[PDB]
Amino acid sequence: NFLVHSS
Amino acid sequence: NFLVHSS
Repeated sequence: NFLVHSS
Repeated sequence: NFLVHSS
């Protein structure tokens, strides 16, 4: 499993 | 901002 968030 | 989670 992989999660990325960028803002 | 930056967030990563791998499992």
